[PDB]
Amino acid sequence: PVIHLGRVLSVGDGIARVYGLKSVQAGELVCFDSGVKGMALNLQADHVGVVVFGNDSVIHQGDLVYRTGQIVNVPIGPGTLGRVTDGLGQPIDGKGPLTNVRSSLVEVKAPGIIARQSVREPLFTGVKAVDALVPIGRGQRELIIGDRQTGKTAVAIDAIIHQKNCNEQVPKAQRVYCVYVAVGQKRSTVAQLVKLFTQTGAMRYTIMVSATASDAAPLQFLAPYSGCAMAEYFRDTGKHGLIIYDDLSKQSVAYRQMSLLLRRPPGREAFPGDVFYLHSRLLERAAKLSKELGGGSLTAFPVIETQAGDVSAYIATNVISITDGQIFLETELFYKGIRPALNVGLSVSRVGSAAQFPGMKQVAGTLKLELAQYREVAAFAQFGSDLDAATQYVLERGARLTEMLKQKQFAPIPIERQTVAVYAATKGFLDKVRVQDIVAAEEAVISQVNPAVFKILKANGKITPALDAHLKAELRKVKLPGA
Amino acid sequence: MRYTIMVSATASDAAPLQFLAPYSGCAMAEYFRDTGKHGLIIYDDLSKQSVAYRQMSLLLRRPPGREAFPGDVFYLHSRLLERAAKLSKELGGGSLTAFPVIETQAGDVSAYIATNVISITDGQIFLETELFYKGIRPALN
Amino acid sequence: DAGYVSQVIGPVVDVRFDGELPSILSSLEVEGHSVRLVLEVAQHMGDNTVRCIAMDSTDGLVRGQKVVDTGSPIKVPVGRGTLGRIMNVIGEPVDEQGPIDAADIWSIHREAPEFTEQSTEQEILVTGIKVVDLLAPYQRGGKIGLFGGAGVGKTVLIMELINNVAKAHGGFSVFAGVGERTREGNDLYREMIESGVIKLGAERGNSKCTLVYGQMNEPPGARARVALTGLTVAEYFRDIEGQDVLLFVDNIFRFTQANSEVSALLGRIPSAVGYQPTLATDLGGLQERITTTTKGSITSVQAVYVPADDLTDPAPATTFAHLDATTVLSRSIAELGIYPAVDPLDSTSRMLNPNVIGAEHYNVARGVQKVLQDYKNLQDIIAILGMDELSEEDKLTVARARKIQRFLSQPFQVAEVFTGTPGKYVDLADTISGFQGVLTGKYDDLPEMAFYMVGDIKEVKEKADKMAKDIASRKEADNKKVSEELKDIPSLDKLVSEIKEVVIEEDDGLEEDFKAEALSS
Amino acid sequence: ALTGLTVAEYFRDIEGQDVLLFVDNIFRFTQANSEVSALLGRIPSAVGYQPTL
Amino acid sequence: EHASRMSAMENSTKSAGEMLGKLTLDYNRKRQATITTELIEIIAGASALM
Amino acid sequence: SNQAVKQRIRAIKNI
Ligand SMILES: Nc1ncnc2c1ncn2[C@@H]1O[C@H](COP(=O)(O)OP(=O)(O)OP(=O)(O)O)[C@@H](O)[C@H]1O
Ligand SMILES: Nc1ncnc2c1ncn2[C@@H]1O[C@H](COP(=O)(O)OP(=O)(O)O)[C@@H](O)[C@H]1O
Ligand SMILES: [Mg+2]
Repeated sequence: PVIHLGRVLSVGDGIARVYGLKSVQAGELVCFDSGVKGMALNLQADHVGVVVFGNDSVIHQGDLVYRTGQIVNVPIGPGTLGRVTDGLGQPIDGKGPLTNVRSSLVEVKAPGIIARQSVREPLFTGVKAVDALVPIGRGQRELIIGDRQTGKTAVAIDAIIHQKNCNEQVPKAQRVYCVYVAVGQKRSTVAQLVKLFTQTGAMRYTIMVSATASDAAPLQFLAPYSGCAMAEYFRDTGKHGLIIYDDLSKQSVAYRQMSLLLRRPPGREAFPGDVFYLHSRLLERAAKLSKELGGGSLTAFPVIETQAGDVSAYIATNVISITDGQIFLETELFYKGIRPALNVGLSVSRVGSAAQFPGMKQVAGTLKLELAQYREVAAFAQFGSDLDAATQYVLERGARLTEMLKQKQFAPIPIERQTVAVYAATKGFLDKVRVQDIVAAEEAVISQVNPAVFKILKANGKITPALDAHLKAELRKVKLPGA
Repeated sequence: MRYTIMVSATASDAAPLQFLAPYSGCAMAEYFRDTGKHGLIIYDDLSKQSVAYRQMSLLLRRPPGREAFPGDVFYLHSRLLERAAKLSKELGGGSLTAFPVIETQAGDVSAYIATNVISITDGQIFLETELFYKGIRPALN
Repeated sequence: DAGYVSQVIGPVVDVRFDGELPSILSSLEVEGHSVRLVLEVAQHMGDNTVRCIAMDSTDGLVRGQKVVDTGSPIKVPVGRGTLGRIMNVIGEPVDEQGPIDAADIWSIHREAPEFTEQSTEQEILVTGIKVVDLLAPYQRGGKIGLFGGAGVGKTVLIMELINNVAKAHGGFSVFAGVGERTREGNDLYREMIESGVIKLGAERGNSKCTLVYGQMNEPPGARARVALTGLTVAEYFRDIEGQDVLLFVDNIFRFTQANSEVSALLGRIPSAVGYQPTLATDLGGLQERITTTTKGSITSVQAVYVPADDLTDPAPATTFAHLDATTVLSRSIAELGIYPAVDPLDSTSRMLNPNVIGAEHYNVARGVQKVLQDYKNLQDIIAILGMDELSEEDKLTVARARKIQRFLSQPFQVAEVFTGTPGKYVDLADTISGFQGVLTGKYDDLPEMAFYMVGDIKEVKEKADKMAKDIASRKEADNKKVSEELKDIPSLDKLVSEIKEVVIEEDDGLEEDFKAEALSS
Repeated sequence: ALTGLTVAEYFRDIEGQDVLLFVDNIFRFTQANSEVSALLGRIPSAVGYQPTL
Repeated sequence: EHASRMSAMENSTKSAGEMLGKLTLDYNRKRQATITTELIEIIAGASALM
Repeated sequence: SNQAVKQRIRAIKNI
């Protein structure tokens, strides 16, 4: 085991220039003699540029840099489930070493064309604004793009919390194991999510990869790839994953820091030229594999923060090009009382209704059409010009429908309940109801309607004609507020 | 074609060919001006020529300007367009009429190259795309 | 002899050659790498060093690694042996089906044909899409551009273009997938096994399409050269076999984007929008090869991504001067529900001269554009006031344009899974006959939603009477069906007992699965 | 600002009590590092700010 | 009615010329700031190479 | 964000 040695030439701003280390590979983990790790990124002819995984205060001029022989890797496996790890593998929850785990590379080639199949089975978010209008299949990357505090994290947490509710009812094969990558966030904020996920029970299926704001910029650049490598264990072995990159906007800023300090020339907004390749390398690893490769899937949720609803932003435009769908969250819809604040006119799902619930594929088709008729007639009654009484019908029904899509932040509804709720609003059964108490009318519609009619709609996946009449004959034997 | 010369530096040609083609066509057209006859020089895309000249200057590492164009990019187009003159009677009385073509994007004449050629030329024929869909043709503003 | 790697910065590799540097644009191979890593010489740095872009990832490159010059550019297999196959940027098969037959492999770098061997012939390519074949009709042998931002329907339209003009025509087809989703490249592959365009196995020679795929996970050196690889398969069919060939390129924007990702590492100062300084001439070198020559004809359909619904941006704006038909797709047409979301005014073709398509096609298209432009000048005052003070000359052209707007919408045969309706192929004569009726008031009595997502004008009359029957049939289910049917709806617990319960394991299987993979391999 | 935290961190870590920390103009710490980052030989980030913002 | 709409539609051309005046000052400020921003992005990419 | 302020000058000028 001959070990090549590199002498540090200069170290500043978390970057160390190293003389020697000719044998070192590009993207290879190096080891300083202070104990702090590093990664050789640009191999120049006279020196090596090393980004430092930690605080560069312990590195001096002339320190000895050893190469480890290995490209950067993380422990993957089932032993990472339940644990809070840092930007590259190492657990920070104080529960010992990662047992029952295996070290795999963080920069893997994404699965090509012959390794895919069509995204057909649904991943239920539990957010009925999502599962009706912008539904998400297993193997589909969906952007949650929004403003600074538009509830983007809440949409992502409700996807994780809902999988725990689904994993107790499905067989062992079709269980979704979540990974939440928190990039550049507060450590207090991350600790409120681990506190939520153990109280909910979602921490049994969740990996929490945490690269906080105190961490080095190569630890937050690398944490989406290390969390995707932990998430790709379940995709590669036939199970189903769910990776959430909360603030890929903060990963690009950490990647702009290393690029600007490795002297790479700045592009738009002082960003690296290969920034698009930064996120397209990562998000194209979210795939639905073929049945020759196990049939496993990985569903991605990148989170991008905009500034003033400016989706024309450099990094924002890149990820809208990469991802399939888009969940756009608006600030003025948030304060109008519409929670989650989903811009239905701007939120798409490129997989579409091919990978959604069949019990809502027929019910939410008229939902998004009546909401499309609601949008332009509300722009004209904003002024107060005149009425038509057929314009006022779609302006009144869509106000029930907008009020129907509102949901509690920490409670994710099951798909069977959401379809019944959307049926009671799209089949007119929630007319004769004031527009204000539909947020409280549907608690009656879920409770008073029989708990055994949800089982038939869950098992069939579709309102059969022997159930389409039986539940609309139960949507009349219910007592609604006011009436 | 019995009265027309066509100087064609197309898209696959090198950026020095597209930069020099308005000057090559002007020198062919300056023959008629200098011998008492009358010329009509049309540059299909002056803006395209300035994009080709911005390519050579950024690659020769000359300092970039407002839109990364060279500092003399006004001197690029003025030295070309001031060659369109009406000569005096003791120089034959010949003439050269220029029609530079500048493509704007979303109809703003506040663009760097568009502000330059508006300064150099005498008039402008503004063609508006809103009038183009109204049936007007030529959509002259 | 062989050169050695001297610098690795991202996707840009410097190779030092002691004696006889390779030519610019020539292919180099790094041996000792984990995968086949092909470099392409971009420039001579000067001190016996070339600067190269990699066709794969540079993770694992070492300074001093041996590099072998092939004395040639990147050579890919072209010919009949590639029909029905998926190729790499460097010509490798990625469809898991043997090696490619490779009769006369060809360099992916050549010049544009000439000015002398250009074809000045205009004949209309009938697509079946009635917004296309009316207002911006495509040319059989010309370049077609599909513009639009993210999510307006660039693929849905280029997919409907594949099974409408490439499914039954004389020659071959090439799809160049340039820097897009791998998922939709797999969706395109499996769609063409089912429609018999690509045949697998011993029926492979009867295929009519070649895929060349360079999708978004590939490095910028790879995606910058995939369109040149898809050109080279299409240039063999035009130059050597002398026949017509269709060439579909998904987001030619990604060719310009990939060159800008490596541009600052090649030592170039940035341009106005952060693009490479040679943006118009890198794009111009690619497009000037996609031409109809005196040997054959390449009918090109290129999707062009505009970055923020912005046609002002220089990468779409440079592409506009290269095309013969620029179908511009708009977000405002897509949010209104009209699909294909083609901007009827902004879509421009060179086949829209009256001496090319006749006068009965030119005046209908010029008449539809006039009514749709007048409505947009009235919609400034309709959304404020509300269509009561227009003196019923401008009220008639609002209702005429609203019928024209829905009659440009059409169900696609590839959007049956999306729209939920079977697709319609509208002939060219039925488009001119239909829009001349709405323009001259022949169909004022029909509802404006009877025009929405129909084939032709005989399906508007087939839908308008259907709509009247539908609303006159609403008042019949208000009598019965609430109580005591003929027992086709049984009791609830009857249905709960038919529910076949699954085995919910409650062990997750995981830690014995992981050790089972450990004792394996 | 780091001198002010260190006084507040002693009362939190060693003394073990509740501290009220009032920082006036926290942006000034970012602005002062941006006056310095130009002179440390660093390529400027978006809006002329230090890359390590 | 017509003489109160005349005084109302002259108070709303005043209000749509005062709003248009504040919006052109806001646009000229953004026009100036985006030429300065795109220029600093060009000099920084050039100073990183020279 | 320079087109959102330019499409508002489209609105107020026709109003
Ligand atoms: N549907 C909802 N109903 C009620 N409150 C909600 C809802 N969604 C989010 N909130 C609350 O609104 C606030 C903002 O939500 P959240 O923090 O998830 O947004 P974000 O987009 O992640 O913002 P940040 O920039 O802070 O990450 C939080 O207090 C959250 O609990
Ligand atoms: N012709 C169409 N008919 C119906 N829906 C369409 C059509 N074109 C696009 N869509 C919808 O809009 C989305 C955008 O289409 P896509 O081809 O992915 O656009 P782009 O490639 O320009 O981003 C589709 O996923 C689909 O939901
Ligand atoms: Mg696409």
